[PDB]
Formats: sequence, C-alpha cells, structure tokens
Amino acid sequence: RRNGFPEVIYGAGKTATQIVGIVQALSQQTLPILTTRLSAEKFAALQPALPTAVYHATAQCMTVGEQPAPKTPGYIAVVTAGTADQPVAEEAAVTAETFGNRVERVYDVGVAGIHRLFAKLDVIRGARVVIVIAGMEGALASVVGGLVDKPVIAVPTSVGYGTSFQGMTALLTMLNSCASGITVVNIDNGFGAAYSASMVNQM
Amino acid sequence: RRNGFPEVIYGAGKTATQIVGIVQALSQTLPILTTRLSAEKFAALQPALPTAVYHATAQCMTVGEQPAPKTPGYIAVVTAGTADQPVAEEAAVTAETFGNRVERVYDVGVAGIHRLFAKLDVIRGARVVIVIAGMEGALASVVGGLVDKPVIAVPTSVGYGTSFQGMTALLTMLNSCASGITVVNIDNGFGAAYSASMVNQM
Amino acid sequence: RRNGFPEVIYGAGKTATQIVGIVQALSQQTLPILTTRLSAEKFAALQPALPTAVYHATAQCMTVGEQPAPKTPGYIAVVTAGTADQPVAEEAAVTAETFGNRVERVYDVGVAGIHRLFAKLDVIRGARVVIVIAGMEGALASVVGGLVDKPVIAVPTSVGYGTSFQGMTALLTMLNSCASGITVVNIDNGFGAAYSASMVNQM
Amino acid sequence: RRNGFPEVIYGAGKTATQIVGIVQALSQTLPILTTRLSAEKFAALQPALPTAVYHATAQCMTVGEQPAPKTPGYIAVVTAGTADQPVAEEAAVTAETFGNRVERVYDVGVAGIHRLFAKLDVIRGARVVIVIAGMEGALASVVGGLVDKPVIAVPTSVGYGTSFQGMTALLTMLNSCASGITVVNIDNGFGAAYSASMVNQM
Amino acid sequence: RRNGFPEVIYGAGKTATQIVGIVQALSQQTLPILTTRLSAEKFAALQPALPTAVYHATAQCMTVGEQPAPKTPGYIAVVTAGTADQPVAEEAAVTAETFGNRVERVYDVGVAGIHRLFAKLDVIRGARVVIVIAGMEGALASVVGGLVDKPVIAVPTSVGYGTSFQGMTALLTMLNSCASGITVVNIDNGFGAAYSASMVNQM
Amino acid sequence: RRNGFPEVIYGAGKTATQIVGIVQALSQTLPILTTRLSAEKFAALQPALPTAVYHATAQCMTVGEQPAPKTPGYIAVVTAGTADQPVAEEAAVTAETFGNRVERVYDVGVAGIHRLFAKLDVIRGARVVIVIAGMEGALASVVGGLVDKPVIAVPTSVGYGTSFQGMTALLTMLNSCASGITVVNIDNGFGAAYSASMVNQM
Amino acid sequence: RRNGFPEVIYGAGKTATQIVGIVQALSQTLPILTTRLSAEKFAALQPALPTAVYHATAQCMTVGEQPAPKTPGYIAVVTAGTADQPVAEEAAVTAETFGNRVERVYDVGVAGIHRLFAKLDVIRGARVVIVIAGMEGALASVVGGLVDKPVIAVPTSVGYGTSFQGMTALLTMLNSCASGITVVNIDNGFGAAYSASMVNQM
Amino acid sequence: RRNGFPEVIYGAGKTATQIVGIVQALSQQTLPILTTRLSAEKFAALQPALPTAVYHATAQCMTVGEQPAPKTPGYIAVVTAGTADQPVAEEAAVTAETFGNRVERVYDVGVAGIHRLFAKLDVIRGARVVIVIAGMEGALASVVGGLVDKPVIAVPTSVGYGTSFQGMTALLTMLNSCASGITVVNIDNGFGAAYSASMVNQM
Ligand SMILES: [Mg+2]
Ligand SMILES: [Mg+2]
Ligand SMILES: [Mg+2]
Ligand SMILES: [Mg+2]
Ligand SMILES: [Zn+2]
Ligand SMILES: [Zn+2]
Ligand SMILES: [Zn+2]
Ligand SMILES: [Zn+2]
Repeated sequence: RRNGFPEVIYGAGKTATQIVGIVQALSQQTLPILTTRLSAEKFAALQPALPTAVYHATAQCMTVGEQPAPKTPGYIAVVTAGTADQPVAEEAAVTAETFGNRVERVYDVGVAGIHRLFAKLDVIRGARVVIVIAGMEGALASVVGGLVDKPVIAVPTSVGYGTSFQGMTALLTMLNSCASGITVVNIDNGFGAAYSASMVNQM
Repeated sequence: RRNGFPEVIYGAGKTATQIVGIVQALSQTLPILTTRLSAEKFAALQPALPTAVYHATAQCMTVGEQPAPKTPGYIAVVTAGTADQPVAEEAAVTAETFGNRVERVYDVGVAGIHRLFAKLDVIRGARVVIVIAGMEGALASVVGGLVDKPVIAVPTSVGYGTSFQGMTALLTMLNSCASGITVVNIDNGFGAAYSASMVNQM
Repeated sequence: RRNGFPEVIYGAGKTATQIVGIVQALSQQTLPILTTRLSAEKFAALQPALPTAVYHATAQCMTVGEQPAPKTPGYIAVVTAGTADQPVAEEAAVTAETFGNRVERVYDVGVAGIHRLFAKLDVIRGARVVIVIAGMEGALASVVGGLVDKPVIAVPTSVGYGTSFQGMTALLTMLNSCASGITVVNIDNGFGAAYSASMVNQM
Repeated sequence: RRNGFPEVIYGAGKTATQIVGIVQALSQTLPILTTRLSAEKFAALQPALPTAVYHATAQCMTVGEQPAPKTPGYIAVVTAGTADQPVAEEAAVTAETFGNRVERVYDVGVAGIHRLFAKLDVIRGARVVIVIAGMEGALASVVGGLVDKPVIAVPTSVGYGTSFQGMTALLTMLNSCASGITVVNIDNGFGAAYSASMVNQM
Repeated sequence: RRNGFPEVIYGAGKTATQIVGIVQALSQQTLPILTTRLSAEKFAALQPALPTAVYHATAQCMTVGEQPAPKTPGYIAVVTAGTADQPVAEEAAVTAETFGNRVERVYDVGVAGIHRLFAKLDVIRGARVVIVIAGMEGALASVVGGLVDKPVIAVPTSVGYGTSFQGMTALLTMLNSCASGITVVNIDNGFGAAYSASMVNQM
Repeated sequence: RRNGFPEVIYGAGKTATQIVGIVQALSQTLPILTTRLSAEKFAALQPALPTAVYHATAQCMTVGEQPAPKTPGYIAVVTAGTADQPVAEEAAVTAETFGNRVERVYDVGVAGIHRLFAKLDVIRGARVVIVIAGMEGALASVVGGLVDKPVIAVPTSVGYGTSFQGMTALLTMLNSCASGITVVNIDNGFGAAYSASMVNQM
Repeated sequence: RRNGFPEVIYGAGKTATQIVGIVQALSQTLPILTTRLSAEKFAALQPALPTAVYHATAQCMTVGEQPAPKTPGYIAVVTAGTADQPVAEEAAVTAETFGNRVERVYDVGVAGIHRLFAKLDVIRGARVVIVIAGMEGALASVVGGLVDKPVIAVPTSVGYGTSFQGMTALLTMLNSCASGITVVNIDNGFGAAYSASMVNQM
Repeated sequence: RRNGFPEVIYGAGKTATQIVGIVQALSQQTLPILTTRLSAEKFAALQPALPTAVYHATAQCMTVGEQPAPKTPGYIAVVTAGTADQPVAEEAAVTAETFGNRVERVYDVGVAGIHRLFAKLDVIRGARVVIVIAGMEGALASVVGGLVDKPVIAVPTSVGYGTSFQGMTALLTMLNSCASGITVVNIDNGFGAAYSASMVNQM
C-alpha cells in the first residue's frame, strides 16, 4: 500500500513516549511523519527526543522530516469565517502541506463583512480544491459553494455560543447548503478534509 | 382598542363555520385578516362572506378594503427561493393589510448571489427588511451584514432531510443576531410582518 | 459606512493586549468604543493601559469614552424575570446606553409574582422598544408581549436547572409566544438585542 | 376493587368490536369511561351499546349514569385557547365521571390576560386547578403563581413549527413546578383529571 | 397572602451574606424559614451568624426555627429507587417536614430487587401522598403508581450514566407511565414535589 | 450454508412481485420467513404462492412447514399490553419458525403487576425471555430483576405524545442492562427472536 | 456560463406546469436534468415535452441527449441494499448526465460482506467512489478504509425505528472521515454526483 | 437465590470504607467478589485493608478471591475497534473471567484496517458469545454480526470527538445493524454485557 502518503499518528490517545517509539520505527525515511491533535505540553515532553521536529502550536500538529517539494502544481485554498476557526484551519493547512500540496490561506472572510471574501475571490476561484472552515454561523460554505465551480469541502468547528450546540448547527447548515458542490466532514476534522482534498488535488 | 391594529383570525385550527361567526360578529373594525386559511376552507366560506378576498399563495383572507400606507417608507420582503414564496406572501399580505408599503425582492438566494446585489439598493432603501429562507437559511446572514436597518428573519419549513422542518434554517439565523438580525418562529410570516409594521410606523 | 454606531469589540476571543491595540487605533475620536464579553481578570490586565476606561462588572463590558447625550428622546425598557438574568440584562442595557439610547431598567418582575410586573407596567408601556430577558421559565415574554403594543425583543438566558437545557427551553418558549409582536435573538445575546433595539428606537 | 374508581378503557388502539367485548363483559361496575374514541368508531359502536353517550369534543364515551358529586368543592379546568378545548373536555368529562363538580374556565390565555383576571375568583375557589395550554404553555406559570391550591398542568400538541408536538409547552410548564405546579404528559387530559379527582376527594 | 406556608429562600443564587439579611428580616416569628440548594461551604460562611440554625447536609437545606407540630395527621411517603437518590429525596423530606407534614422515608426499594419495595408496601399505601424519586431507570414510579390509589408525584433525578442524559430519560419515563395517577415535576426538583405534596396532604 | 438458519425476507420495502421472485428462486431451503408483510401485499401474493401461511397480527408469512423444536427448553415472550401484541407475535412466529418452543405470556404490564406474578413460574422456567413493552418500557426492568436467564427487551412504537415513537421505552430498557437485560431496536421483534433462538439452541 | 455544467431543475416543490415553463425557456443549454420528479408529475408533463426521458427508479427526467464521457476514468456507485437503489440511481443518472462513465456496484452491504470483496477490483479502479447506505451506514467505513480514492458517502432515509429518517447513517458516516470519506445530506444522490463529477473530470 | 454468580459491588457511589464493610461481610467464602467502577485513588484508600485484593487499573475493577476454574469449556470473545475501547473492554473481560468464563481478547481490529479483523476471525468465530466494543464509528458490530452466527452483544463507548455525542452515535449505529443477531446494552456498560454473555456461555 504505497499510496505515497506520509505516515500519520493520531496523538490524542498516544502518550509522549508512545509517539517517540512509533516515530523512530518509521524513521526509515519512509516519508515525512505527521502527528495530529498533539497538546502543547505533550510536545514539551517529546522535544528532547526529536530535536529535528517542528511543532505547529495553533494546529497542534507535529511534523518530523521535510517533504521534498509539492507533488502537484495546483493548490488548495483554506477559507475561514473568523479567527476562532484558526486552530482547525491550521490543522487542515499543515496536513495538506505535509501531504505535498501547496496551500493558500484565506482567513477571516466571514459573511458579516463580505467584501473581505470578495477581495480574495480570485485566490479562492483559482484553487483546485477549497476547504471552508466555519463555526458560529457557518453560512460561508453556502456562499463559497455558490461562487466557485470547484470541489468544496466544509469543516464545521465547535467554537460555540448558546445554540451553536458545539458545532452541530454549523454541521447541519453545511449539509443543507442550497449551493451544490459542497461536501462535509465531522466537527473539527480539519485533518480529514485535507486528506480528502489532497487526494482530489493530486489526480 | 383603536390603536390602529386590524383584527386577526388564525384559521389553521378554526372551522369554516366558526370563521364566519367570528367575522360576522366583528363586522360591527375596519379590515379583518385571517391566516393559514386553506383553499378548500375559502370555497366553503365565499357564499357567506361576499366582500372577501382570498390570497391563494399566502393562504390569507381579507374582509374590508386594504388601507393606504400610513407611512412614506416601505418594508422589503426578501426571499431566498421560489419555495419560500408562500410564507413570503403571508408576510407581505399582512404588512400591506397593516398599512405598509411592501417591496418584494424574491428569489435571490446565495446559490446565485449576484441576483441579491442587483436588488441591493432596493433593500437598503427599506426601513425594515424581512428575510425569508429555508434549507440553510444563509440569506439572513448575508443581508444582515449588508444593511443598517432592522432585519427580521423568518425560517421556513421547506427543504429535505436534515432541514428538520426548518430547524437548521432557524438555528442558522439565530447564530447571526449580533449583526442586527432578529428571528421569529418557523413559517411565521405573520409574526414578522406584525413586528415589521410596528417598527415601520414609528 | 458612517452609521453613527460606536465601534464594538468582541473581547471573548481577543487578548488583553490585542484589545489595547484596537482601542488606541480607534482612539481617533471616531466615537465611543464598547467591548463585550470581557472577563474581570482580562480587564485587570488592561486597566493600567486605559486608565480612562469604565468596566461594567455584571455586564462584563468595557466602554472607553463617553457618548455625548442620548441621540433620541424615546427610551428602551430592559425587563428581566429574575436576578439570574442580571448579567445579560446589563450587557443589553450597557450596549443600548453606549449606542445613545436612554434605558429604563425593570428588573425582577417574573410571573411567579406578577404584581411586580403590573407595578412597573406604565414604565414598560411607555418605552419605544422593550427587551425581555428571561431564563428558567421565560414565559415573561409572552405576558409582556400580550400587554404592550410596541416591539418586543426577547433574549433567552442560559441560567438553567435540569430540563432548562442551557437556555434552549427559554428560546423555544419565546419563539412560540401566543402573543404576537415578539422577536427573538440567540441565547445570552444581550448585545444583539440592544443593537436591534437601538436601530428601532432611533428612527 | 370497590375503591370508588370507575373502569377506564383506552380506545385509541382498541378496535370497535374489542371495545364492545370489554364493555359487554364489564356490564356485570357502575360507570365505564372510554377515552380517545374516534367519531367513526362510535358510529360503529352505537347500535350495539344503546345506553352509551358520546362526547364529541372530548372524544370520550360513557356507559352508565354519571354520579353526583361526592364532594362539595369543585375542580376548575382552565384553558389557554379554543384549540386546547378537546383535551380540556377530555379532562372535564373524566372529572365529572369520577364524581367531581367541574368548573370550565376557557379561552383565557396570556395573549389577552385580562380575561384570566375576570375569572380569577372562580379559579381561586377551586380545590384543584387543571391548566391546559399549548404553544408556549405560559398559562400554567401565571396560574401557579396566583393560586395556593394544587395545579396540574397539561401540555397540548396543538401548535405549529417549533411547538414540537407539544414539547415546548411541556418543558415550559416543567420549568415552573416550584410554584405549586405538577405536570402530566402531552394531551393527557385523562391523567390530569385522574389525579385531580384523587386530590379533590380527600 | 397568609397561606400558612413557611418562608422559602432559594440559596442557589443568593450569597451567604445576602441570605442572612433576609433571615433576620423574616425573624419576626412569621413562621420557620427554609433555605434550599445551600452549599456546605456557604453554610459554613453563615453559621457564626445564625447559631440556632440547622443544616441538612445531604438535602443541602437549612431551617431556622422549629415548626410547632405537624399541621395534619396524615403523612407523606418519600420513596427512592437507589442511594444516589438520597440528596433530592432528603430535600423533599426536609421541605415537607418544614411545611408541617409527617414524612415516612422509604429508601432503596428500586425494582432491581422488588421484594424490598413489597416489604414496605403497607407504609407506602398508608400515605396520603407519595413522592417517588428515581434516576438511572426511574421505572419505580410506574410500579408504585400501579400499586397505590393515592396521588403520586414523581421526581426525576440527574444521577446519570451514559444514555441517562442527566435525568432526561427518567423524566420521559415518568411522563409516559402506563399506571395512571402519577404527576411529574422537573429534574431534581424535590422541593417542588414536597410543596405540591404538602398542599395535597393538608386539605 | 446448512447452519440451520432459515432464509429471511424483509418485505417492508420489497414489492409483492419481487417477493414472489425471491421466494420462487429460493424454493430450490426448507422454511422461508417474510417479515413486515402488509395484509394487502399478501392478498396480491396468495394466488402465486399457494403453500404459504399468513400470520395476520404478526404481519409475517411462512412458506414451508414449521419444524419441530430442536431443543427441549422453551422461549417465553412476555408483553406489557394488548397493543404490544403485533410485534410480540412477530417475535413468536420467528422463534417458532427457527425451531423453538414459544410460551406466550401476554398483557402483564406493571399497571397491574399481580398478573405478572401469576405467570412468574412460566417465565422463570424459560431458557430465554423476550420482553415486549411500549410507553414507559418499565416491564423489562421488573422481569430482568426477577429471573436469572438472558432477557432480550424489545421497545415498541405504540404510545402517545412523549413516547417519541418508542424512544422512551428504548432508553428506559437501556438503563437496566446491568440486571441481565439486553436490548434490540424499536419494534424489532424479529431481531430479538433471532438472538433468542441462537441462545436457546446451545 | 459555458463551464460544462448542464442546467438542473429541482422538481420536488415545482409544479408540473412550472417545470415546462423552465424547460421551454431553457431550450434556447445542451442537456437539462430534473430531480425528485414524481411519476405522476411526468405523466402530466410528457405530452408537452416529447423529447424527454424519465428514469423511474431515479425519479429523474432528462431532456436532450446524454453526452459521451469526457474523461477515460469512471465513477463507481456502491450501494448497501436494494432499498438504497432509488437514490443510487439518482446519483448514477446525474453522473452520466454530467458526462462521466458510471459503474454500478449494487447490494453489497456488510450483512454479507463477501459480496463487496467480489467487486473490490471494480471499486478500486474508480477515480471516485460514491457509497450509498441506510440503516447503520456502516458500508461507507468499510469502503473508505479499502480504497485510496476520494469517497463521497450518501446516507439514505430508508430504515425503521431509530434510523431517524437517515440520521443514524449520516452520523455513522460522519464518524469516519479521517479515512478519506466525505459526506452529503440525507438522500442527496444529486449532490454527491455533482461533487464526484467535478473530482472525476480533473 | 444461589445462581452461582459472584457478588458484585458497584463502587461508583460507595466510599472506600463502605466497600470494605461489604467485602468483609461477604468474606464468608460465598464466592469471589467483583467491584466495578472503582477509581484508582479509591483503591489506594482500600488496599491496606484488603492486601489479598487485585486491582485492574484499565478496567477500574477490583476482585478479592480467585474463582477456582472456568465453569464451562466455551469462551467469550471481547472484540474492540480501537485502543480507546480498552477500559470498558477490560471491564467486560474482567467481569466475564470473574464469573467463571474463559475470555479471548481480540483488540484493535476496527474497520479502518479490516485485515486485522480477518486475521483474528477464526478466534472470533470459535467463541460461544462475542462482545463487540466500539466508539467513534462503532460500525464494527455490524461487520462482526454479519460474519458470525453466534450471539453478539454490542457495547457502545463514550470515547467521542465532535458528533460522537458521548457514545450516542455508536449506540444508534449498533441498534440499527443491518446484520441480525446483535443485541445491545447501554453506553460504557461493559459489566452488563459480560453479565449477559456469561449467562449465555454457561447453559
Ligand atoms: Mg447591520
Ligand atoms: Mg402557589
Ligand atoms: Mg438477573
Ligand atoms: Mg483511504
Ligand atoms: Zn440559501
Ligand atoms: Zn399562551
Ligand atoms: Zn409499562
Ligand atoms: Zn449496512
């Protein structure tokens, strides 16, 4: 199963020592190695062991090794509604770049001020895949889906106030988009979106 | 009493004979509005109330002559899709019956959003904006951020699957009230127009 | 976009330093500046920098600058069912006064003792807009809506016991009011209600 | 046995023939009450049980003569709207069948609350109060705070949109039990009257 | 409004000082005074001020004054399914005794072992009102309701595991009791049940 | 293959012609069971499959002769009310078709619980107990605590209001599995009997 | 405009006359697809649009000739059961109308999983895989882990009891997106094929 | 009621002293004694008193005494989807072994990599009862149910991310299994599954 994909470790349930055991075993230059959902403290416990490792604080991700160069010319656009979407957005962007994709970040363009979205519309329309990340309202996916004729993958986030229902509302909003060409992943699953986006980008 | 408001009958649960009794008793008020009045129920009603007008799409019935606008400004009724039109007309007929000029801005949902910008001057020129949308109710958020007038958003129960009979649109519109948006219950085109009329006539 | 509205900062996601940067940039006497959802500790970190700032503890709001005088004669009435509604009520009242409205506070008139509501009925009926704030039961909006012929904006609060469902029950109760002329915002969104109320009051 | 309580048949799921079998077998008890009995099912039943009375609005059927009140005091059945009347009559017919005087206080919902104060003396004079309401069920809270007698609140499934088939009214009434209010299931006019009768006849 | 009921203070939202102010104001021998939902720490802050006060730890209630004697001969039976129901059961029992009722405690008779319920059936059937308190399953109300021909008031508790949904399941179970003569209050509202039970007991 | 289990057809979504095609193709297995088969669909089916038996209450259809019990012990099917009988018969017909002796213990819900104790020896003598209940599903908890044999509980969708189409009974039965109870989906009388048969024939 | 995509009409809420108006106006585009078109509505439509083809199972209607595949690769439409076939055909007809070769892999749900392995080479050879499943939607998880191509999963509303009109399948499929799976709304066979076509034609 | 079952103590609500009182009372060699849902700290408070007791950290269970030998030849298979299922899996396995069953552990065979499940299929098919334990997706029960013709008892776990809804999704997935012969218990109830499995295994 040499799909060319880097090795991925889900560090939510793994200990800081348990992770080190996997990384040194996969340090046979198989590929670069991505570790997701890695707490900042858990990286502190790991850094003396892997001094050549890079931690992405906001994304809570850790990469060891450097992917050589983008595998494909096309890029993925990661679009977010607000600043509260920065963590899972960064998780999606770090995953896509680790998987060999160029990534264009289009942050803070929610529909409360829509000129910000129109200012960066040429960048979004030029992508081969667009990942839309939004919470509170999450209506941005429907607006983006109606403005681009490229695959859109929508990520609901759990940044909630009141009836946000820990991201449930954003999830339902994305599933019921009037605009077609939108497809959805589970709440906060920025990694998964980038995994699917990367497959689409590299055909 | 004598505070301008016409009498309103909710005909969803009331029988066609009961409606005649309420209307015949109240013909001693100027206009009378009846909401959620099925097309069959109006057929059973028309021989008895000959001065009545039925609004097919709105499922509303008026007896008496509709007044002329008491206020210069108008109310804009903005709708996302063609499905959303029944409840839109229910709001628009109520607003006109309460003495407000109504501007209809229909079928401008965000699946094609250039249509909304084409009619943006009309919406910004309103004193109150009623936004009517189903499925993902995202039209309310876009309008709320583009105008600086009170917006009342109406979620509709038109949609399929996880629309949850309008719940998704209702929750979507509720998650954007900091932008000047306020919300009414699902399909409640009457209630929105009732509030819009109070705001419009200040 | 000179709507005359003061500048508003949502301090839930902003840091105490990040806020200071925005306030000093908007200290070009554009208008007074309101900051919402500002924790008491976060204000402590900010006060040495803005010594001319006023913190409203219960409202968790911060205003810098003083709006000159009410822009309109009419007033907004802020009506609450119980003492547990005081925080979001104060957030609504501080927002409306910062936006240039006179505000009349009618607190603790829930329907468990309804004479208290009738005692202050002349004050509520005299308003141009009424904001009703209630949790636990939230039936007060339907009672107020049936007693006034002016716009009512209902705010559900998340002060819950058991089946209160963190304010969901109060939200559903307000949406299904038998009394007409009621309009609703999301849970705890006292700011938003005052924003809509202010637009109605100043026509 | 011989504890005063009449026999009760739930006719919602039972067939019109099965009901005759249960009634004909039990005509060896004094009165017999049957609840949720459709109008069509009574037509199929009337030639067989000639001594039976159907209560159209209540969808109830009694065989045998209704007793006279065993207790001086009465039960008050308070309702918010005209829609709420079917389940109100279901409770009132049950309460009368169980030997209680019933006082009907109908159509006093809080959309016009002066109507409730007009009938306040009648409600306070009851020994038990049954409150019946739909939509926002807010009538139960107002009554619970105004009387110092047990209140049993019945949520009804009449309403539209987010009424959730009576859930909103049920939750609203449940959030006010500290005031002397107790709650039964949606549309359960029988159950409320069954409890009210036990309380009334102490 | 001299209903003869003692004064009741809901101490969930009141401070330990705020409570002392109310108690000394109502210390005009109006009646005994009950305080509900009073944390153990909050009572520690209050006890130096009211040395003649009694705290009921499990019930989290505080009574000052002693009601003279039961107002009525009849008693209320407080029935619980398990030991986890002891707090709200005690809140109901302390409220009923403070309101002038004799109370018979029938604890730990859940239907997992039903002989325990049958052992105390004569006590339960002899009551004038029965309060049934149950969580996890809450099926005990339907069993009790089918065994007694006296008013049953059912209290759902929020002692939950998994699908218990913080007492929602027990609440729905009680509302749908096949046995008639059952009436329901909100989750954990042992006070409210005793308030309604006391009115029924004293007719 | 040849593991004793008869072939099973789910006829809820399958057409009356499609069923004949599946049955006619499989008549090359010993018995064939078809579940959720409407009464009208069997009328359209009977001229084509003349060796078939319809079980009206169970809405099941068997082709082929029902085997004799392969095991001495029996399965007990315990039901709370008369409404619960259709899904009870669906389970009982499946269990008999799979070669198990079935003992029916019907209408013993806890509204009158002496009835259950009258039949307690029969239930304790079973090797597996299937409990079928709606509304509050409390019968499963009482049985689970009284017998020391596997209990499989079936929630039914019969009930009104907050029954939530059987959700309340399902959750009630799920909150008592520590007592030896296990649960299947709402109305799934087949699934319970399928598991009971595997347990009974050990 | 001129971006390859055919015009799409949602005929669920639109009337049979309104559809003719939209189609007759747009016959000035190459193909036109109409979704959720009832069989009765097509009968009322056929005398007016004689060049139209109805796809009974898919409830779709095409006017104009279906193009030939613009791309070598094909899309695989994988389904769990025979019930799932209508929405599967809705996706497959859309995909073929958008110019993609479609490979149908039907009735391979995990109740018998050898069937899926029999057709595993066909699925792995696709460029995009659409998985269609109801009840427990577990087929999407198995496929997502076996192929290294984009998988779009469609939950269907076919099922009984706690299926919750497809919610259980939707949530099940959403809990496995880390494996290369992406999800659309319940019954939304069109939406999946719309996205699959964009991915397939890169 | 000499069913031969060991005595079981639910230590979630019992104190460390309260447990010691029950164990010494049941130390009349009635059988071995199992204690479930026992926190690691609560065992520390208990160990000086029962020095012959065995704590199962992952299972959070405590057994005192040693069951003599398996009561039946047949074994129960405990199958899990991921490592996050290890706690309730161990609770089920420790309960079944304490009740006198041989237990075969088949861990980490979720359908994200299904060859792992096929590698151990002979072990699973050889069982007399299979307990399937899964969260996140919980689709493994339907796959196992369709592969074995023996009783399957499915346990949903509350190891959740986003829309996992604290195990609700896994519970609904298991109840709606297309594969027949599956039966379900409440969330995290590994004990209950083993209790039912043990009865089936020992016929
Ligand atoms: Mg605005
Ligand atoms: Mg009272
Ligand atoms: Mg047992
Ligand atoms: Mg993959
Ligand atoms: Zn839209
Ligand atoms: Zn009302
Ligand atoms: Zn029952
Ligand atoms: Zn399946």
